[PDB]
Amino acid sequence: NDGFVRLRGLPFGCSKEEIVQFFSGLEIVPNGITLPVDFQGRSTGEAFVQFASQEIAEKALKKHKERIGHRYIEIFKSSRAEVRTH
Ligand SMILES: [Cl-]
Ligand SMILES: [Cl-]
Ligand SMILES: [Cl-]
Ligand code: NA
Repeated sequence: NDGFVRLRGLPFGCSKEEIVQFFSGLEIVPNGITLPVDFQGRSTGEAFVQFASQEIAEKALKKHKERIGHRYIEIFKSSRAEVRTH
Protein backbone atom coordinates (compact mmCIF):
# COMPACT_ATOMS: atom_id res chain seq x y z
CA ASN A 1 0.00 0.00 0.00
CA ASP A 2 2.21 2.87 -1.38
CA GLY A 3 -0.78 5.32 -0.91
CA PHE A 4 0.64 8.39 -2.75
CA VAL A 5 -1.36 10.98 -4.77
CA ARG A 6 -0.27 14.15 -6.54
CA LEU A 7 -2.33 17.37 -6.39
CA ARG A 8 -2.44 20.24 -8.80
CA GLY A 9 -4.34 23.56 -8.61
CA LEU A 10 -3.90 24.27 -4.89
CA PRO A 11 -4.19 27.99 -4.05
CA PHE A 12 -0.86 29.79 -3.81
CA GLY A 13 0.18 29.49 -0.14
CA CYS A 14 -2.48 26.77 0.56
CA SER A 15 -1.91 25.47 4.07
CA LYS A 16 -1.57 21.85 5.32
CA GLU A 17 -4.69 22.56 7.51
CA GLU A 18 -6.71 23.14 4.32
CA ILE A 19 -5.32 20.03 2.55
CA VAL A 20 -5.92 17.67 5.50
CA GLN A 21 -9.51 18.92 5.98
CA PHE A 22 -10.10 18.64 2.21
CA PHE A 23 -9.32 14.92 2.76
CA SER A 24 -11.27 14.70 6.06
CA GLY A 25 -11.60 11.03 7.24
CA LEU A 26 -8.87 9.78 4.87
CA GLU A 27 -5.83 9.10 7.05
CA ILE A 28 -2.64 10.92 6.01
CA VAL A 29 0.60 9.65 7.51
CA PRO A 30 2.72 11.97 9.69
CA ASN A 31 4.37 14.66 7.51
CA GLY A 32 2.41 12.99 4.66
CA ILE A 33 1.88 16.28 2.72
CA THR A 34 4.95 17.30 0.70
CA LEU A 35 4.78 20.95 -0.48
CA PRO A 36 7.03 22.65 -3.04
CA VAL A 37 9.30 25.25 -1.36
CA ASP A 38 9.81 26.70 -4.89
CA PHE A 39 7.72 29.30 -6.78
CA GLN A 40 6.74 27.38 -10.00
CA GLY A 41 5.47 24.38 -7.90
CA ARG A 42 3.60 26.78 -5.61
CA SER A 43 2.14 28.60 -8.69
CA THR A 44 1.02 25.22 -10.21
CA GLY A 45 -0.38 24.39 -6.77
CA GLU A 46 1.42 20.99 -6.66
CA ALA A 47 1.67 18.75 -3.64
CA PHE A 48 2.08 15.09 -2.88
CA VAL A 49 -0.01 13.36 -0.22
CA GLN A 50 0.84 10.03 1.35
CA PHE A 51 -2.23 8.25 2.77
CA ALA A 52 -1.91 5.43 5.30
CA SER A 53 -2.79 2.77 2.62
CA GLN A 54 -3.44 2.48 -1.17
CA GLU A 55 -7.11 1.65 -0.26
CA ILE A 56 -7.33 5.12 1.43
CA ALA A 57 -5.48 6.79 -1.52
CA GLU A 58 -8.00 5.18 -3.95
CA LYS A 59 -10.83 6.91 -2.03
CA ALA A 60 -8.86 10.25 -2.15
CA LEU A 61 -8.74 9.99 -5.97
CA LYS A 62 -12.60 10.41 -6.03
CA LYS A 63 -12.33 14.03 -4.65
CA HIS A 64 -10.98 15.23 -8.05
CA LYS A 65 -12.29 18.84 -8.72
CA GLU A 66 -13.65 19.43 -5.20
CA ARG A 67 -12.64 22.93 -4.06
CA ILE A 68 -10.32 24.64 -1.60
CA GLY A 69 -11.74 28.18 -1.58
CA HIS A 70 -12.09 29.29 -5.22
CA ARG A 71 -9.80 26.56 -6.68
CA TYR A 72 -10.76 23.19 -8.16
CA ILE A 73 -8.17 20.67 -6.89
CA GLU A 74 -6.90 18.08 -9.44
CA ILE A 75 -5.90 14.67 -8.03
CA PHE A 76 -3.66 12.15 -9.75
CA LYS A 77 -2.23 8.71 -8.94
CA SER A 78 1.43 8.95 -7.77
CA SER A 79 4.20 6.81 -6.09
CA ARG A 80 7.05 6.98 -3.47
CA ALA A 81 9.52 7.13 -6.43
CA GLU A 82 7.80 10.23 -7.86
CA VAL A 83 7.71 12.08 -4.45
CA ARG A 84 11.49 11.51 -3.91
CA THR A 85 12.53 12.30 -7.55
CA HIS A 86 10.19 15.04 -8.93
CL1 LIG B 1 3.72 22.94 7.79
CL1 LIG C 1 7.68 31.38 -3.19
CL1 LIG D 1 -16.69 20.61 -4.40
NA1 NA E 1 1.79 11.35 -10.38
